[PDB]
Amino acid sequence: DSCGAEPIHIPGAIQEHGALLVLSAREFSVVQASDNLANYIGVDLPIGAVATEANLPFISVLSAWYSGAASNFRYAWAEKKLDVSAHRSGTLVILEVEKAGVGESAEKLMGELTSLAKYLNSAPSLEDALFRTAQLVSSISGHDRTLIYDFGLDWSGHVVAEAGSGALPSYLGLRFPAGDIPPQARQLYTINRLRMIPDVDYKPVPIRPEVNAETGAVLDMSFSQLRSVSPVHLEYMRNMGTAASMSVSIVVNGALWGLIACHHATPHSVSLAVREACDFAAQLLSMRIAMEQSSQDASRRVELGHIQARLLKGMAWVDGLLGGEGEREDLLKQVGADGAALVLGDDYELVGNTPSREQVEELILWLGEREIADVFATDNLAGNYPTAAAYASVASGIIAMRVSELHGSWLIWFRPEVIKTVRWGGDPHKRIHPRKSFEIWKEQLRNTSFPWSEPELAAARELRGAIIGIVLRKT
Amino acid sequence: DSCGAEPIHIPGAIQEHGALLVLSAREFSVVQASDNLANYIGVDLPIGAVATEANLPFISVLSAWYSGAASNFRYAWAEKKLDVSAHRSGTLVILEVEKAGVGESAEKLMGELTSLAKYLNSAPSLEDALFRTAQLVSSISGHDRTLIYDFGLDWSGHVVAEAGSGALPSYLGLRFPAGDIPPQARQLYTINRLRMIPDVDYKPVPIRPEVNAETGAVLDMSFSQLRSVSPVHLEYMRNMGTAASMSVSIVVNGALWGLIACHHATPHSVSLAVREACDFAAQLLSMRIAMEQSSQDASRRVELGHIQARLLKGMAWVDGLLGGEGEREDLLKQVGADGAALVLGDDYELVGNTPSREQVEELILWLGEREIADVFATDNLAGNYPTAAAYASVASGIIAMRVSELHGSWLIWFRPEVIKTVRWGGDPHKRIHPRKSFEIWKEQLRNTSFPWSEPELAAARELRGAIIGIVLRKT
Ligand SMILES: *CCC1=C(C)C(=O)N=C1Cc1[nH]c(Cc2[nH]c(CC3=NC(=O)C(C=C)=C3C)c(C)c2CCC(=O)O)c(CCC(=O)O)c1C
Ligand SMILES: *CCC1=C(C)C(=O)N=C1Cc1[nH]c(Cc2[nH]c(CC3=NC(=O)C(C=C)=C3C)c(C)c2CCC(=O)O)c(CCC(=O)O)c1C
Ligand SMILES: [Mg+2]
Ligand SMILES: [Mg+2]
Repeated sequence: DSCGAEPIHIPGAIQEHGALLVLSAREFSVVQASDNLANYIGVDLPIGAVATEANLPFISVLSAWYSGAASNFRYAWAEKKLDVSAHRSGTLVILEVEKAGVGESAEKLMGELTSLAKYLNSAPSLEDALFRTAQLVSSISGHDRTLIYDFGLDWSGHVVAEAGSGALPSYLGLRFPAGDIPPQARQLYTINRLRMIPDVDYKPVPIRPEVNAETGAVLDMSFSQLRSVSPVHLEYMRNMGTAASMSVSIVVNGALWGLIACHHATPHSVSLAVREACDFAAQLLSMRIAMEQSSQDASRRVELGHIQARLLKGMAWVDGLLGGEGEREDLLKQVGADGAALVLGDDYELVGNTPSREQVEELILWLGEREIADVFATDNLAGNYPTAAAYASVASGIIAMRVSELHGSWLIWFRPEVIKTVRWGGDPHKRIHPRKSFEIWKEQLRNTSFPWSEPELAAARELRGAIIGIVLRKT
Repeated sequence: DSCGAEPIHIPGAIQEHGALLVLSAREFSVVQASDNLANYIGVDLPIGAVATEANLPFISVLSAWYSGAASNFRYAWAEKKLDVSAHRSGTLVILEVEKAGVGESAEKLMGELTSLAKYLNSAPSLEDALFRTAQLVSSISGHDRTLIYDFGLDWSGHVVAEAGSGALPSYLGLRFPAGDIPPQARQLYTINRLRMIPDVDYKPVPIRPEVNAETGAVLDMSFSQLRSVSPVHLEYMRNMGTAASMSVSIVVNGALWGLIACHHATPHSVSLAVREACDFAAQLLSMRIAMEQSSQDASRRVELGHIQARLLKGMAWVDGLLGGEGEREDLLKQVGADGAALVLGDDYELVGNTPSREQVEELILWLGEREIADVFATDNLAGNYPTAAAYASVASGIIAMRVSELHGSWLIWFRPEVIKTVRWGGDPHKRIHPRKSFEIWKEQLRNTSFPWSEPELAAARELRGAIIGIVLRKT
C-alpha cells in the first residue's frame, strides 16, 4: 500500500474544536502549542514559560496526576467551560482542551450503558449484541448513522449492524475494500481506540514550534484527540457525503476486530464523557465477542473430538475410515466435508460427493509439484488451479495432506460451491484518490466454499499424525 | 443440611428501610402491602383498590414498563424523596420503595467504575483484579470491610481479597465452612445477585394479607430487595459483630463463583444506584474470571497436547513411555506428576519418585476390589486408603487407570505431599446456631497434594485410550 506510507501520526496540526499544549515533565514548562491556544485558555504562553496556578488553575491536580500511575488526565475547567485532558509522551505531557459537554447527566450515560451491559452478560446471539451496541452509541452520540464494521482476514470490512436517523444512506450488509482504512491507520486504531472529526472542512491549526526543543523532533500525536486527519480521508468523507464522523475501535485478543463508525450529514461534536462512554460500549461488545468466539471454538473442538476418537480406535486400518456407513460419515464430518479421496498409491477410494477419479488424479499431480509441507487448505481451488472450475460444484474448497511421499499417498476432503452475491459499497478495484460513488456494487462470487475453521484444520492435521505412523509401522 | 430446608424466599415480611406493594398486572389492583406502606407513600391503599395517578404519580411510567420487555422498573420519586423499583412475579408486579440516594453524582460512580473497567480489560493478574474490584466497592459503598469470597468445590469459601477502614477484623486468607451459606441461600444468590441488611436488629414489617388473593399463595419474595432475612444469619451477624452487611453475587459460566461481602460495625444503607453500581463491578470481575479460566485452561491443554503428541508417536511400545530420559520426562509431565508406575501383569516399571514396589502392589489390590470405571483420581489417597499415609510424602495424590482388566495392567501417576496451614475463620466442625468465635483457627493439612486439573484428567483419559487398543491390538 502506497497510501500506507503517509505518516498520519505527525501532521504537526490539530482540528478547530480544541487547542493543544505540550509541557516538559520536569519543569511543567511550555515547549509547543497550537496557534489557537490563546483563543481557548484566554492566556498567551510563550515557549520556555513555566505553567503556574495563575496560568492554569488545575496545575496542582495535573502535577499530582503525572506523579501517579494513571495513563490519562481528565479535568472539568468550570470557569472557561472547557474539558481538559492529557497523556504522557516520553518526558512530555501533551495537554488538550475542548468545549465542555453542553448539558448531559452522567446517569443519562450510566443509565443507557447499564441497559446494554445487563443485556449482553446473559450471553445472547452476536448479531443482536452488535445491533444493541450500535443502537446505544446511536442514542448517546446522536449521529445520523451508527454501524459496526467487522474486519475480514484480507482486512476488507463487512457492515454487520446499523442504526440511523434516515438522513444518511443505509450500508448494512455492504462490503468495503481494505484500502478504505490503510495499514498504518489500522495499526494506530489498535492502540488509540477513539477518533472524532466534527467538521470535514475544518482549517488545520498549526502547532509551533514545528520542532520540539526537549526531543529535537516533531510531536508524536498518536494519542492526540485533536490530531489533524489525512487529507485523503477528508476527501473520502466529502465523497461519502459525511460532514462529521466518529469511530471507536473494537479490540479483541489484542487485534483490531472492527469499528463502531458514526457519520453525520452536517457538522456534529461529542463530549469527552460521551466519547469515553462509546469507547466503553466498544469494550463491553469486545469482552463478549472474545467469549462467544472462545466458547464456539471450544464446542467445535469437543464435537470434532468425539468424531476423531471413533476414527482413531476404528483404524486400531483404512476400514476404520471406509469400513461402513458409520465410519465414512465420521470421515466427512471430521472437517465438515461433503466428500473425501483416500489415494494410497494407485488405489483410489471416493467417499460422499467427490470429483471424478481422473480429476482427483490430476489434482494430486498439481499438489505433488508444489511445496506442500503438512496440509494444503483453500475455499477457492479454482484461484490457483483454474482446471478445477470444471468440478467447482463438488470441490470448490479442499484440505489436501500427503500420508506417504514415498508411496504418493493423499487424504483430500472436498467442499461444494456455495454461491453468494457480495454487496460492495462502491467499485472495489477502481497520489491515489477515493472513489466518488458508493452505490451497492454486486458481484456473484463463484467457485468458493464455506471457509475452513481452525478446529477443522487442527482435526485434519491430527488425523494426518495418526495415519502417518500407522503407514510408517505397516511399511 | 437441615438449615438448608428453611424457606428464606417466603418470610412474608420485609426490613424497616423500605415498603412493599403487590399489584395485579391486569387492573394494577392492590393485592398485598407491608404494614409500613402508608408511612412511606403517605397514602393508605385498601386491598382491592386500583392504583391511579392520584395514588401513584409514576403509574403511567409503570404501566408502560410492564407492557415492555425490561426485567426491572426503576423510578426516582422526587416529591417523596423515594427510589421506586419493581419486578414481575407471574401475573403480579412486586413494587418496592426506599429513601432516595442522599447526595451522590452519577459521574461519582461512573468515574470510579471506569477506573476498574479500564484496569481489567488489559487482562492482568486475577489477585490484583480481585483487590481492585474489592477496593472500588469499599469506596462507593463506604463499608468498614469489603472482601471477595471465592467458593471451593465443597462450597467452603476462602477470602482472596479485602479492603477495610480498620473498624472490623481482617479475614483475608481465612477459610469459612459451607454451612455459613447453606444450599437454598447459595441457589437464591445465583439468580438474585444483590442483598442488603442495613441494620441487624431491624423489626420485621409484616406483609398483609398473608395469602395473595390472585394466586391463593404466600408471596414469592425471591427478587424482593426488602425481603426479611433468616433469623439464624442475623444471629450469625451479631456474633461476627456486624450491625450492617451488603453482598453481591459473582456468577461465572452460570454458577455462583463467589461473593463481594461488605460488612459495617454500625447500621449503614446503600442507594439503589450504588447497589446497582456494585452488582455491575461484580459482573466486570465475573467477565474477567471467565476469560482467564478459559485462557489458562486453553494454554494448559496446548502444553499437555505437545507432550501427548511425543508419547503417542513414541509408542508407535512401552519404550515410547519408558525408552530414555526424554520419554520418561514426558510421561510424568503429561499430568504434572513426580512419579508413575506402569504395571503390566507381574512386570513393574517405576519412573521418577514412587512408593516401593510392594506399596504400589498393595495399592493395585485395593483399586481392583473397588468399582474403578475408567480412571480413579484423588489429591488425598490416605482419606480412603489409610495404609497410604506411610508413603504420603511420595504419593499423597494419584491418577490410577487400568489398561487391561484381563492382565491386571495399570498406569498410576504419583504426586508428593504439599503441606500447608489452613487458616479457618473460627472452628469449622463445632435447631442449629452459629459459632460465637471467629478467631483464626489453624489446622496442618497433611497427606494432600496439588489438585488434579481437568486438562490433566483429560490428558490422562486420552493416553489410556491410546494404550488400550495397542494392548488390544498386541493381544
Ligand atoms: C490513501 C487512500 C484512501 C482511499 C482510496 C480510502 O478509501 N481511504 C483512504 C485512506 C484513509 N482512510 C482513513 C481512515 C478511516 N477510514 C474509515 C472508513 C469507513 N468509514 C465508514 O463509515 C465506512 C463504511 C460505512 C468505511 C469503509 C474510517 C471510519 C476512518 C477513521 C476516521 C473516521 O472515523 O471517519 C485514513 C486515516 C485518517 C487519519 O486518521 O488521519 C486514511 C489515510
Ligand atoms: C442455619 C445455620 C447457619 C450457620 C451455622 C451459619 O454460619 N450460617 C447459617 C445460615 C445462613 N447464612 C445465610 C447468608 C449469608 N452468609 C454469609 C456468610 C459470610 N459473610 C461474610 O462476610 C463471611 C466471611 C468473611 C461469611 C462466611 C453472607 C454474606 C450471607 C448473605 C447476607 C449477607 O450479605 O450478610 C443465610 C440466608 C440469609 C437470608 O438471605 O435470609 C442463612 C439461612
Ligand atoms: Mg472478522
Ligand atoms: Mg472457586
